[PDB]
Amino acid sequence: VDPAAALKAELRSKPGDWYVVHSYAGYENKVKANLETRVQNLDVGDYIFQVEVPTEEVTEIKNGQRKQVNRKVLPGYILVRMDLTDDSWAAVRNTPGVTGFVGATSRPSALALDDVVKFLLPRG
Amino acid sequence: APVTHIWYFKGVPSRLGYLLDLAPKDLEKIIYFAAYVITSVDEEMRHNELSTLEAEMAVERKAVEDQRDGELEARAQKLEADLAELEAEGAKADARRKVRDGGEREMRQIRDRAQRELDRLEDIWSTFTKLAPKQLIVDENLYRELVDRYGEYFTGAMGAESIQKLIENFDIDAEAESLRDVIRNGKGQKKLRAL
Amino acid sequence: LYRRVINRNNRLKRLIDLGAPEIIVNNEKRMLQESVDALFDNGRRGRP
Amino acid sequence: GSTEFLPGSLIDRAEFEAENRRVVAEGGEPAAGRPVLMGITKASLATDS
Amino acid sequence: SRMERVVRERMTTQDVEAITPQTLINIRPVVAAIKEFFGTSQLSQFMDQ
RNA sequence: AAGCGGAGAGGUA
DNA sequence: TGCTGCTCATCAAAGCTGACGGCGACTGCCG
DNA sequence: CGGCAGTCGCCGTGTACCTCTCCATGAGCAGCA
Repeated sequence: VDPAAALKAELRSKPGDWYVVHSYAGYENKVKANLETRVQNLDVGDYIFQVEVPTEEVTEIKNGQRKQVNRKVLPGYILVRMDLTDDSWAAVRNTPGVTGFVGATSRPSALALDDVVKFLLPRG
Repeated sequence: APVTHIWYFKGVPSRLGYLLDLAPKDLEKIIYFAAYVITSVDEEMRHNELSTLEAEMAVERKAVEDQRDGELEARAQKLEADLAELEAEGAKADARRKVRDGGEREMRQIRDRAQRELDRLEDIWSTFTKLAPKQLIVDENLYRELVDRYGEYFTGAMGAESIQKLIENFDIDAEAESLRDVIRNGKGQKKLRAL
Repeated sequence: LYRRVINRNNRLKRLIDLGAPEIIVNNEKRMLQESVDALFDNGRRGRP
Repeated sequence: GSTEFLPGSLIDRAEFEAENRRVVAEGGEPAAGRPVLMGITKASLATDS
Repeated sequence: SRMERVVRERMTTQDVEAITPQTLINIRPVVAAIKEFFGTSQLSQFMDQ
């Protein structure tokens, strides 16, 4: 059984759609923690379900020595599984660090399941 | 990725607009990734494919009517369920007759999606029969429908990579001769704009 | 103004060598285009 | 006409007469021109350098 | 007013029962504003002597 | 044998 | 476990408001 | 279809010289004591 297929199925079970958010470099972890805190405080958990930042352990070379340093897959981009509601939009947008929702034209678009899968398997 | 020189795009007049004959607003939309633009469409393959495509669309609409009739009969049974005690029992007539307006909404419900699909297919076919170079297609959904159903027979993109193709596929001689013809025998704002 | 261009270009190349989805890559290309337009003539459109 | 000039423009009268005198040979179709009065800010930016 | 946004956005990120006034007050914007006004301004001028 | 660019304010003919 | 030296990043935006004449694209707008 | 008048944006607005001041920060992440 292919692990990617199982992950795709378990994500298809999860409700909502995945969306991408642009942020500043060096802010991903703090943005994630603040997002979780603001979600739990505002009781908006009925809209925001998951917040994740894909990261890979890359062999950084310090003076010839290979050490696994965690580097973000998408610099300044985070992924959230949610439903597009006005309250959720405002809550996620007004969080410190969020600049905007990347999407075609003006209305933000939803990622395909394969694209989300390709950025979640353990590879680092 | 190719980019564009600011001097020849944000100028008064926009000297890149005069070359491709496009309004500066359209260039503003295309260049900064806010609208799609088709660059070329081969007309012969479109020409000798009309019958097959329209027949397939007719089959798709028959597929819609297939669900339509069953939905109609199911709605009829659902309304009969409420009608079972409407004018023969002691239930208050207020709700038992406002469920008739609810059933009006119900009968409109199936025809809603029916007309939605009818309009979808009609507009898709009309747009595929009206396509011409340098036409802006916002609201991706339309573009996805076009690139899935009629995936071939045309090419379109977004950004400076498409402006490059538009500039490449430009015939100076034909446009110059046409403009000289217009300024020769013409009258109105057309002559001024061509000059 | 050179530094921002040569940083955004490198970020776009790195993001385009990972097989990233279309939306992110075209957003990056738009940002690069804005950076170059600000290099050649600053403030001609938008905010300086 | 057959003078390869663009109507609605401004050209120096010396070149105008030279072009007309050249075109009235090996054929003929003189161009039609009228005098114009220009400011000192438009004539300064319409030089040949 | 610039410190107010910081103090208002700092209280929705930490845990209650540990918040103290000595923890939500950041002095730096105020001293920055004072130092930017008294020096490098258009109305605090070098004296004539 | 080794540097000297921006912004603001006041004055002189 | 807490002061303090070393490092790095351009997407920011709530504030701003006392110029005035010439010239052309143009754009919604009316008939 | 056919014009059309108000609007919005960009261009320009004297010469030479003297004196004084100031020029990014906030968070993060090691490196100790």
